[PDB]
Amino acid sequence: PTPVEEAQQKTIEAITKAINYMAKRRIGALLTIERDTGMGDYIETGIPLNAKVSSELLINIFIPNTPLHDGAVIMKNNEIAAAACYLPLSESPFISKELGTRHRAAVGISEVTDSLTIIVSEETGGVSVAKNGDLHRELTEEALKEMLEAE
Amino acid sequence: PTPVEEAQQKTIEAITKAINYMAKRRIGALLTIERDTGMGDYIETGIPLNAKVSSELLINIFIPNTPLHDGAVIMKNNEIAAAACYLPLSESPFISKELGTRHRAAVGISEVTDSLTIIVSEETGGVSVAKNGDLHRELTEEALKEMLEAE
Ligand SMILES: CCS(=O)(=O)CCN(C)C(=O)N(C)C
Ligand SMILES: [Mg+2]
Repeated sequence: PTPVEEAQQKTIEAITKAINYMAKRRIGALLTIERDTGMGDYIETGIPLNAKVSSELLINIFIPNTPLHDGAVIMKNNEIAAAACYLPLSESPFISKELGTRHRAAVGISEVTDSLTIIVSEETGGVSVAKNGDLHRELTEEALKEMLEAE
Repeated sequence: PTPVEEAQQKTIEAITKAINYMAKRRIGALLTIERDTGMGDYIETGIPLNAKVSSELLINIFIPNTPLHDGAVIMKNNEIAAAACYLPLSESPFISKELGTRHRAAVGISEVTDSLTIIVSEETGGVSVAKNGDLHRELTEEALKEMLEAE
C-alpha cells in the first residue's frame, strides 16, 4: 500500500479503538470526518487543535466535565482539526425521539455535507453513524470499521 | 507588538490558565518547554500531537485516569509536540524529600537541558518550576508568569 493508504489505515485504527473504549464506558462522543465538502465554517467555531490523530487524544477530548468534551470533534484526513465545534441540529422526524443533541447535530451536519459522523450515546453506549441525512444505530465494532474503510 | 511577540504572549496565557485550573483541583501535571537544547529523543517517547496550544487542550491532557495524563507534555516551537513523554529521574539529594517522581522527572530533565518545566503537585496543588537542576517551589501566579516571560 502507498503511504497515503497506510496513513488512512492508522487513522481508522485510532478512531475505532477510541470509539470502542468510549462505547464500553458510556462516554458520549460526536466525531465528524470531513470528506469532499469542506467544513471550515464549522471547524472555525471550535477550539483549534490541528493535531495528529491518536486513540489517546480522541478519548481524552471526550472525557465528561472537561473543557473540550461538549460539541463535535472535526477531523480532516489524518488530523484532529478542532474540538468543541458547533454543528447544525437536524429536524428530521427519523431521529429516534429518545435521542439527544449529539445525534441531532450529527444528522444535521450530514444533511449539508458528505461527511461521516460517529456518535457514542452516553445513555446506552450504542454507536451510530450519520451520513447523507440518515442515522444508522446500534453498530457492531465490525460494522463501524467496515463503514470507515468504505468511506 | 509583533506577530511573534503576540504569539508568545498568547501561549503564556494559555499555559498559566491551564496551570491555575489544575492547581485549584490538585491535578498532577508535568509540562516541559524545549529551549536551545533539543529534546527530540524525549519527545519520541510520547504520543505525538504537534497541536496548537490552548488552555483547554492542556487541561484535557492531564485529566487523571486518562490515556495521556501519565508523563510529560513537551512543547516546542509554540506547539504541543507530544504528551505522556518520559523524562529522566534526578538523583539529586537536594530535592524536598516529600516530593515524588513528577518533581524528580522535572529536575532530571532540567539537569541535562536548558528547558523550563512546570509541575503541579497532585498532593497540594502547589506549582513549581525546574530549571538548571533546581526546583523553585510554591510559586504564585505572578511568579510563574515572570519566569515564563524571562524564559
Ligand atoms: C487509550 C488508548 S489505548 O489503546 O492506549 C488504552 C487506553 N488507555 C491507555 C487508557 O484508557 N488509560 C486510562 C490509561
Ligand atoms: Mg439495527
